[PDB]
Amino acid sequence: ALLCPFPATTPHPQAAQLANDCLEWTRKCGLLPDESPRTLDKVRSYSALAAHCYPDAHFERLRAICDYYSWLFFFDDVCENTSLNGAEPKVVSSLLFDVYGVLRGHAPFAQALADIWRRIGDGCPGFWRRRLIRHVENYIDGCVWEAQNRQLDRVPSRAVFEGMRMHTSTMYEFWDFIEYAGDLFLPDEVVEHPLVAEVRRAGNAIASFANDIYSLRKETSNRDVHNLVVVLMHEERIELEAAYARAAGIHDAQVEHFLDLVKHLPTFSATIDRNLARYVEGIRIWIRANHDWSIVTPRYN
Amino acid sequence: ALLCPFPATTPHPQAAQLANDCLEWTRKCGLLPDESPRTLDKVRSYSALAAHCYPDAHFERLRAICDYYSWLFFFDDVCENTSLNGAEPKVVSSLLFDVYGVLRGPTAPFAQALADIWRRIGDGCPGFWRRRLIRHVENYIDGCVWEAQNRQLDRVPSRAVFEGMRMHTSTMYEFWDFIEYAGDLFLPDEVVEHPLVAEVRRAGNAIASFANDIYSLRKETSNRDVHNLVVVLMHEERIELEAAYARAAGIHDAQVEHFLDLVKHLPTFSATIDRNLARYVEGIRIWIRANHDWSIVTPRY
Ligand SMILES: [Mg+2]
Ligand SMILES: [Mg+2]
Ligand SMILES: [Mg+2]
Ligand SMILES: [Mg+2]
Ligand SMILES: [Mg+2]
Ligand SMILES: [Mg+2]
Repeated sequence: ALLCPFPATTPHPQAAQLANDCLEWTRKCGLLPDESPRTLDKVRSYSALAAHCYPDAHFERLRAICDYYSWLFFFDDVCENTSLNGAEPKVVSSLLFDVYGVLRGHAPFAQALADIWRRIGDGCPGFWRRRLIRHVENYIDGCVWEAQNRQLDRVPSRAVFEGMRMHTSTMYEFWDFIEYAGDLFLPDEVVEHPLVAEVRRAGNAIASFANDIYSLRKETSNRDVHNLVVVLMHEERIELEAAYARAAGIHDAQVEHFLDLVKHLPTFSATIDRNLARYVEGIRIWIRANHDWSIVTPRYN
Repeated sequence: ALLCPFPATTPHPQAAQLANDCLEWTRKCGLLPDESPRTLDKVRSYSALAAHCYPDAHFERLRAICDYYSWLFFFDDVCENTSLNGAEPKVVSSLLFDVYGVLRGPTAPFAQALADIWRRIGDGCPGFWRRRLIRHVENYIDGCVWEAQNRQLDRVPSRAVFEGMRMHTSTMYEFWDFIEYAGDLFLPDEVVEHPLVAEVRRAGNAIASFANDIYSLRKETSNRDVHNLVVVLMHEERIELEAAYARAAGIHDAQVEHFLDLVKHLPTFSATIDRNLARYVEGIRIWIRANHDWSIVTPRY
């Protein structure tokens, strides 16, 4: 039902082993809420997503990303539930900063994140580490804002939600990981160039709004409001199906916008231009992978 | 210092009478905190800004816009002081929604004065434009409640989150809306929401807002406020003030160059719409230069 003009890509050749190793790591780190087939299948699903998003990565880099996918799904759920079940924003803030603090210098999640970070950190330069950390700090701010909305029993206005969703989605982190997974790093002058930044935002919006459309049933069952469809219903005073259609239109316009923008990328140098082209291709791969996965993942379905 | 590539324009020829009339309206409505000459000169200065920002508007439209400039300065200051002096976000939210609720109809000096402005503006605009303005007001309210959140939590927001929220707290999207009202030429939703046009609107918002942060830093820090690009840079990048001014100027200048490029590739819609879009973009240019010339000399900063 959504515009997805990007072709599918063969997943990483070691996808099966990746899922097995990742599941064992999540268990050993104590991150599984239970050992039901539903829970284990979800972890296997996240690992399938990772293997389709970064199909050309060296195995051990993909393994670290894969661990982060599962770690983040679980910890974001913990932080969401903390807020949904009535915690003050200060408590949500303390939880996030306490766990993510290991990126600069605590229950199951701090130690497990430190383990991921030790492996990723060894394969990346400082300027990229600061870039990822900033995107994490952006996400934390976005999550504390969500917690404030819940404390105030508020549905955010659409323009503000769409902006903040770019942070809560963590997709900027997963663009960062395109560089890590390919071992091809872009200088700040490139990713911060306003045209490239708008490409990154558009791809974020495509993936995040697709997630919203497909994750709507789960989030509404959870009494959560941070979903483009719910936000559209409240702002425009429309019913669910009409809001789905508006959300799809917004998604599709971002797709068209992305495709236009990437035809007019700024130029820097033969080497940087080639790395930027691989980075943008990585975003295209991620978008299609996310699209196909969202339709079938048991997390939403 | 800051890049301003947009030539200046003569102000509205009735600028002097406009300032006199606006001051008398501001006094009659009871919005003046006191009758000192520096308070009165602030109103005169904001009316001078209005007369430079919409120099071709019919006088009665410019007059309503002018009353809103001064109304907004005073009321935004009341909301800032409410939060700076310890109010919980819910109190800030209630103050804002109670006063701005009159944009939807009759429901305090500020609410009555806003209703008077809105009665006049509404008589000269279609419904879709009124909803657009009201939505941008609601975005700004969300932005202000978020600032109150940060102050309650003693948080300096990370830069990317601040820059996105600053687009709403600046109210510049409302003043782009007023370009349509001032010229009595209204763009359909499909045009202003087109992602390329939206990015033009955002870039212009950033140019004006980040210039305002740079020039309005000395007074915002004497107010114990952190919602300023320069301060946000110091905390995020761990740099000293002059370095942060330099970074902020570079970010401003990159948005300017981005804007200059984007407006050469506007989408086409129809004969009349394209003509009106060209006037709208030119209005943003006029506004940006008018704001630049005024910010350097205004008593407010
Ligand atoms: Mg979430
Ligand atoms: Mg979630
Ligand atoms: Mg979701
Ligand atoms: Mg303000
Ligand atoms: Mg202010
Ligand atoms: Mg300011």
